Amino acid sequence: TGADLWLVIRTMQERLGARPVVMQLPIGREDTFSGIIDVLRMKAYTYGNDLGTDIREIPIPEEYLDQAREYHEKLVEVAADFDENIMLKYLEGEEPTEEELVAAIRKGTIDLKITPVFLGSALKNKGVQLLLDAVVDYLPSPLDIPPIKGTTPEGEVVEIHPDPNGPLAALAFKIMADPYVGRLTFIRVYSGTLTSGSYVYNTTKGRKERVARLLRMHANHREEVEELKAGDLGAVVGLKETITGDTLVGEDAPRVILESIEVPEPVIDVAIEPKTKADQEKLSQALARLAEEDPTFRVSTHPETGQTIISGMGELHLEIIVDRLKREFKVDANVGKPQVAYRETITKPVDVEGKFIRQTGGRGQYGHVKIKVEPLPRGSGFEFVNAIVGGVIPKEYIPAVQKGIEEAMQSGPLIGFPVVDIKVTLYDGSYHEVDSSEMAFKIAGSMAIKEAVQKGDPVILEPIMRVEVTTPEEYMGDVIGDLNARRGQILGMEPRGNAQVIRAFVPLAEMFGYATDLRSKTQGRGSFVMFFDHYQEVPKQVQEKLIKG
Amino acid sequence: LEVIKELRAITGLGLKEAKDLAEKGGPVKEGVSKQEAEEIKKKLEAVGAVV
Amino acid sequence: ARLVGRALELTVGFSHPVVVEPPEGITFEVPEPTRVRVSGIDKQKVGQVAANIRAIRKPSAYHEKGIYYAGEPVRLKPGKAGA
Amino acid sequence: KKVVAVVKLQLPAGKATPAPPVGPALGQHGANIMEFVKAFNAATANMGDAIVPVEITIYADRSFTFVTKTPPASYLIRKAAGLEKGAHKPGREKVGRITWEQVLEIAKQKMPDLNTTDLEAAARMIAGSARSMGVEVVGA
Amino acid sequence: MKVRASVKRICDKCKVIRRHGRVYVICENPKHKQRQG
RNA sequence: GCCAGGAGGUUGGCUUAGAAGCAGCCAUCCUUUAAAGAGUGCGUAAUAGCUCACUGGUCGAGUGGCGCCGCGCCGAAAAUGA
Repeated sequence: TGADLWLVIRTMQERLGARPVVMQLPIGREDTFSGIIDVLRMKAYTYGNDLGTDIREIPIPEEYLDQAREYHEKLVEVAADFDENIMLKYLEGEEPTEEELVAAIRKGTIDLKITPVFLGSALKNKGVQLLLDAVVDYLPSPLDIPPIKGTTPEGEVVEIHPDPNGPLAALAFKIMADPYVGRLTFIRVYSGTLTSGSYVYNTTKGRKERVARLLRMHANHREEVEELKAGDLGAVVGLKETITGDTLVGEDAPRVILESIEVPEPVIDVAIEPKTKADQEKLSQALARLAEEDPTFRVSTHPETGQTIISGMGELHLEIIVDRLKREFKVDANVGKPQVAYRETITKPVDVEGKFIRQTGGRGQYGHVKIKVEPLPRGSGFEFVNAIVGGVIPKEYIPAVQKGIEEAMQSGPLIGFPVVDIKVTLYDGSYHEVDSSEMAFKIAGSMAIKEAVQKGDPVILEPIMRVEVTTPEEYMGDVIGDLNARRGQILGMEPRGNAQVIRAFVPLAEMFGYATDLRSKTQGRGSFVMFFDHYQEVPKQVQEKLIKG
Repeated sequence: LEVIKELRAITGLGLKEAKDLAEKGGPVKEGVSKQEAEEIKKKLEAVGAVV
Repeated sequence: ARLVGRALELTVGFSHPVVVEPPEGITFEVPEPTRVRVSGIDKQKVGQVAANIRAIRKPSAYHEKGIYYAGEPVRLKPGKAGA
Repeated sequence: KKVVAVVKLQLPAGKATPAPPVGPALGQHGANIMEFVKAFNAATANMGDAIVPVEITIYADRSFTFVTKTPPASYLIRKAAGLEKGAHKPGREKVGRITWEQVLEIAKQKMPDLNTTDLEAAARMIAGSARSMGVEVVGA
Repeated sequence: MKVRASVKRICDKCKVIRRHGRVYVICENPKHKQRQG
């Protein structure tokens, strides 16, 4: 209900912006379809009956024929801007028959500059033979296809000629779990040849690799082949290692290389915690079948505490692979919202008093610490000073005790979470040569610090971030809306590549995952990137339900 | 040389009516816009409208 | 919206066709099935029955679809709001 | 074939980014705002740059003709009062030095703008704005 | 915010009327709908 | 109720990623005048923009606000049937 021509040929250059050019005409509107009167060979084809076994070409009953003229005449005009016959031939007025016609249009078609909208229908078997034939008439093969960028075993370029004779240059791509035989990969050769009785050589992670069987998955059945043409494609039975998109050479081939870098970066990130982790390993080897056959996602273990992070592009992406979960693997889990990479701090410096001057009688090991401290603005770094008041505790009594600070740092006093953006500054202390020691002063440090954090004004910061939202403008308004409505402040205004891109301070804990949103507003045009700046406090009170313990 | 450069409407759209050549135009001035004077009427061309 | 027979036959989002038969004090008219006119004589039956047409279908809501005598659509954000 | 699309804007010498409204009004004009920041820097070589409204005209086909105006008063008072940029709370704090004195020159060299089409009237508009911009217009 | 013993106007679309009984509060945005209950 | 401007320094200062009368804080000048407010609400990411105060007309006889004394109105939902 909404048959067209018009609105379509509009919604080409009002979505991207490119000269289309059409090559036929739909007889009537919705459910008022017969066939197509082509403005190419200039004829009204149709079926009458829906199918295509009692078709016809039945005389165009005037109606739109005349109209077609204007439409059809467009044809000629276009070929006056690419050809070398049809400038002067649009000038002349002569009839351009399918001699240079098909050549001009094929030229433009493989030139990436033409959109000969053929259509038809479907259940309404319209456009079957129409686009079968149109596809032969203008949709090309490896003749016009340019050398698919690949690289050399030293670092230079070459051409991936069809060349059925020479250099055995190869690529595969599609790792597929087939039942009848097994791991099958779908492949495009590129150069040389290959027999269903040969080896090759994996030219990423080496293996001369027996090619067992060459074949083609074909309609209702399957056609097997004993050889495969250079430029043609196929499927291969064999190959146990190999990856999705790894450089390939043959036996005869001298260990060359391939390119096609590609980027399947992750955007939506949600973390996992199963039943009692009794299935974690099953799902890890699952990720061997997964982050490899379709390397899409990342299995980046928690760069901090206990909870593996599993990141990926899209969202339902993650969902379909979490559906692969409770079927083949049949494992139960809890894909929680990620915790919080955590580091505390303070705002006030204090003259704290730390101790460890303890013995008994006949074994020294003292540890006194009259320390002073001071922090630092959020996201600047961490250093310190000496504060020697004459060299009171020299030699071995410097780095280990400082490590006392560190070993009081790996477990921040409130809930055992780190501290950064600081700048210490001790000043006084005591000891005794044979009656003090290394680790003694280490725990001097640890202790001193522990009170120098617990009784010194507590506060934690939450992992702040930066981001580039690549987007149009309608939803520049929308996105900035919910962007500020995610607790933080943007900061970033520049008219980028195609449209406009907003730079944004965001908080992660309240900025987590925007792709699902990004598409919700912007339909699906241009996303965002996870930068890291540092961390800021959570409005002094949000952390009250969070100090739950 | 004028239709594939100045005239936006390609080479067969502005001169759609090249069936009987019916098109004139092209502005000009004195001092500044002497780019459209004789460098579009000096390069072996011929539009005798004003300057 | 059709002037078939003498009266209203129209679909406005619904599947089942909406039929409306004219009472006395009015005559019917449908030019192009995307705009309709009645020609009658009673300011009571004018607005009562015409707002009964605006009751044949509720207007706009978020964007714009339905019946307006000549009214107007006000937008209420669709790509978010409800979350 | 644009029938008159003469379009002005707000651009100082040296800031060439032909984005809207340069795009939908002068982009469909093919005017050189690149040549703007270049040659406009020439006719205005007093400090190289200054905020001045451009204006490019298209003529039935594609003829070009750009026109210009004047800088903002919040610069005429600034780099002549000792008020480096701002002052905060323009009434309580009297920092600068434009008294009843140099205001004669400042108001002088700007004529084809303001509002009063003369110089003996809105010079009090001048005398007040200096306060609005946090400067002492002390008596003399 | 329908129904409450006090009822007031914020913008000039907001107004008060009598009909079939008690007080009624209206506005252009009918989000400002009340009653005296 | 209508046509019409509803301006300019000014995007006031300032902060601010930007803050244009309009998020906000500090905040009073005058000008082409019949008339425009360092601007009333709306609006934009912030401009742009609807705006109203101002003012002239069109036009024809009243009009809008405040303080007061009475009566009614709501605020008002229970367990047998009134």
